[PDB]
Amino acid sequence: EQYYGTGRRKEAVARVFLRPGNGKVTVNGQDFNEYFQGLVRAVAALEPLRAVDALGHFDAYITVRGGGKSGQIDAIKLGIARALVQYNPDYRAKLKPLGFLTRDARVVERKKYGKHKARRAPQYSKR
Amino acid sequence: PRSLKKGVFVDDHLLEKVLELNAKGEKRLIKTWSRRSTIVPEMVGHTIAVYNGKQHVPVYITENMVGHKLGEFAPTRTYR
Amino acid sequence: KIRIKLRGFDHKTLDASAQKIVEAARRSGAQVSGPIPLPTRVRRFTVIRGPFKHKDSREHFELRTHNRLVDIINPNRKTIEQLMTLDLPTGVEIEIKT
Amino acid sequence: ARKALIEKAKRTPKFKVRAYTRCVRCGRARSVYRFFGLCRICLRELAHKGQLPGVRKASW
Amino acid sequence: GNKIHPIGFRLGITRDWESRWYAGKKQYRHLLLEDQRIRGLLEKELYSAGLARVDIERAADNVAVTVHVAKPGVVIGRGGERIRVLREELAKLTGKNVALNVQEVQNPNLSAPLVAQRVAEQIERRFAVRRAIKQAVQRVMESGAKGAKVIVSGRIGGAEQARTEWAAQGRVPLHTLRANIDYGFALARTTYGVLGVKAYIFLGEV
Amino acid sequence: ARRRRAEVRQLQPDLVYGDVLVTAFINKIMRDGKKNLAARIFYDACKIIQEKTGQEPLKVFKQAVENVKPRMEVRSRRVGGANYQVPMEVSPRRQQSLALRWLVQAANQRPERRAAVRIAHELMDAAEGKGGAVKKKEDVERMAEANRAYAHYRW
Amino acid sequence: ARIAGVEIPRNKRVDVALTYIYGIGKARAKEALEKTGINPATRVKDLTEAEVVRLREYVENTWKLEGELRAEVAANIKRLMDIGCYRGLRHRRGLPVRGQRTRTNARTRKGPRK
Amino acid sequence: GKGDRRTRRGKIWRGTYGKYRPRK
RNA sequence: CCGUUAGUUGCCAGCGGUUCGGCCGGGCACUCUAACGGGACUGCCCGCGAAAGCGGGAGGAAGGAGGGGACGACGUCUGGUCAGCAUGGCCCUUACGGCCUGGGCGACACACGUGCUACAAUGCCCACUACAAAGCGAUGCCACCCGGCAACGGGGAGCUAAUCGCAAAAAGGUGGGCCCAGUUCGGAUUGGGGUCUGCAACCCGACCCCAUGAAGCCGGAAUCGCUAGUAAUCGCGGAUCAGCCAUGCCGC
Repeated sequence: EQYYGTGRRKEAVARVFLRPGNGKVTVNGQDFNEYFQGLVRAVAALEPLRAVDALGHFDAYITVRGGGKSGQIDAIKLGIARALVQYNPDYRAKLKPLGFLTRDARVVERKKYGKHKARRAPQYSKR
Repeated sequence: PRSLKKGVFVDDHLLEKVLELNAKGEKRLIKTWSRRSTIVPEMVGHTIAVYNGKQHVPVYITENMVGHKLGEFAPTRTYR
Repeated sequence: KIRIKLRGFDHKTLDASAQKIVEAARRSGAQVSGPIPLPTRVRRFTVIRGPFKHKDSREHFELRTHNRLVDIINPNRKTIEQLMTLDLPTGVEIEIKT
Repeated sequence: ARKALIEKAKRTPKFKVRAYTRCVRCGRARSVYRFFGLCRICLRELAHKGQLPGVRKASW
Repeated sequence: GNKIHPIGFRLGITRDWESRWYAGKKQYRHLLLEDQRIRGLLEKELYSAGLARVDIERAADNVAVTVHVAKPGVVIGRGGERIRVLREELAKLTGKNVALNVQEVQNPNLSAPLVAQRVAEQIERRFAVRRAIKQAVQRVMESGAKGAKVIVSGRIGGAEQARTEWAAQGRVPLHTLRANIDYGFALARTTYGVLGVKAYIFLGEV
Repeated sequence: ARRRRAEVRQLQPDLVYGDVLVTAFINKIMRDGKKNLAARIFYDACKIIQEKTGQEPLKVFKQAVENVKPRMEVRSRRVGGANYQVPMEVSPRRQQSLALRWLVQAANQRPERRAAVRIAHELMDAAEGKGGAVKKKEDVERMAEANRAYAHYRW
Repeated sequence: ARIAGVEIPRNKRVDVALTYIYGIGKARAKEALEKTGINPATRVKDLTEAEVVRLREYVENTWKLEGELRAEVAANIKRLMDIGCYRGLRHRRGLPVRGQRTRTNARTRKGPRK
Repeated sequence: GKGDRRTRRGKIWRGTYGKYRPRK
């Protein structure tokens, strides 16, 4: 009667919560492609639905925000998937492949002894 | 002319002297120091020593050019 | 109802403090209100390691504030002495309000 | 040892315009913030020792 | 010509904040300020009994002050005279007196700093400095230790031309951030100028 | 690679065609990251496809591809007191990647005033057999090989 | 519309018009487009005199710019250049009045490389 | 650009609001 | 990557009030968060192998030393280190030392260094639209309304600082202006208004607005940065700080 799935990564938090319903999605407010403005980004928070089909039988409510659009969108995606985990806790040959596994670990790391872009040491000149 | 600013502000540092002394007339150059001023009114037509950094050149001010940030009325470098 | 703040340096000072106060005032107040932490605040600083010209020898460290907001309900008299004179740490201070 | 200029404290801003910053330890009025009031060095070095309260080395 | 500070190596590991206290914004600074006036006029007057370290603690308005040496005699003074002009004089630098906290240690062989001040002053007196580190080390680790790694730098007790010298017994992985060790350096009086010394005794760790 | 291939990282298909070719290509259109406007022009261009040309985007993308993707070309060898220009079978992997880029670029060359316009223009012309990109291709091609005698040298 | 310096505005709104005149354009087109009262959307190709005269007129006494811009610019720059001022000092040669530093980098006024 | 100073890019960079961005 | 402790931040995964902003109550598990220990020891299945260990596969939060930090061993260079502090010696002193009034280290025919912004329409212009982040704020950040072409000027509320002052994150989204010129680009320098730390701001400041708007339509021989969340690009804060030429450094 309820399946929660959390997806977050790179400082963007998309907490996805699904429960028996249809095909609506409250992005901590509005709906899917409403919030993902002309964002081809939309489709990102529904792949975990494509997983074992049907994008019209479940009520979608999400607490998502932070970093920004994309990051949060995807986070939303992996989350939905986890909701799938809850629902059918025997979905390997579907939830792993086009599946998921952990956040991501790849955020604009750090600048140290200069060079900003952590690699971008000031270029040379003409000697 | 020259007001514009009023009273002829001079950052006190140069205003105090400008005033009252403006009584017995002049005597010229009163080797100014805090040119941070925005010269003004009565300051029209007089002489003061503008610290060009290491010298006290004598400057004489005139009508339409009086009221403006003191500094830029006494140079401070030397190229070509 | 009493509010409190033990802002500390050491990550054992806030421990001895909140510990003695929430567990000992557990025979007095409303048994206390759990030493709610607070996102320990951080202040970083970097500086040249190779004295004089060397836009590269530096490195850094930091100073910060760890925060413990204990708190006890039911101003039940007795509490005032299961912490107010039965304390034990050293690297923080007794901030009490209501 | 720049003794003659250890006047930094008689303040006499005499026009705020003069009283100036400084490092309590190794003097150096160059880079002398506040909370520390030290030369990046007198500073960072004595800190190094550590008899400079809590503050601890960075990592991440 | 680098290698990080044998204490920074220690921080949250082996050895920490001698002056133990907190504060925060707009005050910690001066707080410590008076602290150095302290340790300074401190070690200054009493380098006498060859002190060794000063831990000025603050859990409240007082200023702990447990300094350490291994010379108790002249330390407290025949009876307790010493600790008197001392703890009293104290107020002089910012009032809020403190109980003059005298801490004496067990064996100057584990005390690298001290031994350094030692063979150092020796070199003052003027003599075989290489010998000096050789044996100084020798015993310093010897009378129990896990290694005595010592070094001396600048003006090799002679030669118009300055130089370096060193020697060690056992182990002293200054590296292994966690090595729990004791590090010290001594000033260098000799009319050569400043010719510093350093020695590090490895304090186990396993 | 100091000894190991250092693999060809794989891309997740299109977010409008579930296709690898799409994705790679849009990255090529792209810049400053702007996955957005990237995919954008990708699309509007696709609009040129369906509209300006009944025929489908799938078939046009593919045909343009078959056209611009290279085949045999040259690099030289400094093996015997000299470097001779020798040709070789322009590996698939690359063939793709760069006939790809290539296209995108020559497309950049194109006239119009709108990016989707360019993409269109060329992609179509290519699919067909008419244009800067693929033509430049033929060039690298037959051009390369002139150094035929050299070829047998092996790359 | 023929105004002052015959700054006729093509397929552009009013604002985009003035900006084409002496000391006009950005910031200038806004004030002009406001007074003359016209949709900045207009491409500019039919400005009926009936409406052009209104903005064209008032755009004389208090506006110049045009065969007058030099006035406040030529007369105002003549004073400081006649007195021991400073505003004109930077221009007393060929460097940058606004700033700047001199010695190195300042061909903008000095002229070409030498 | 960021030096256009006046309009968009201009204040964007200046860090200034004013005649091109109310204080909110 | 997982359970352990706990919940004024965060949940509702289950409501009830809903003022429906999580406003009120309530639930501590989930997201949050400091803290704890467990988690590939080439350990197991398949290759290879005398061995180390590399190679295939599943398991999953992930190995193949998880991506990122700190750690730079022996010497080289007599490298750098006069004015960082320390220092041996040397010289010094009515002064090579002290304070003050101004200049000046920001003088330019020129060369080279590191960055800024730029030639634009896969852009500029305008209006409306959609979300961090690690930091910062007391005599300080500064609430909304009044003066506001503008810089700013006032009243003035808050915190007392995961709840209060900084903050408007921008590129992204939708329509609207422009249709490819030296242009709405570009914004020099000289066109104007003001904001402000400071007395004073000539020289020797930051800023808003008025007029002016130059060179440039990706730059020779040549020379640079960068293995993936990285390259590129877009932003927020930070110490020095009554103003600051910070387009520089740092962190995100």
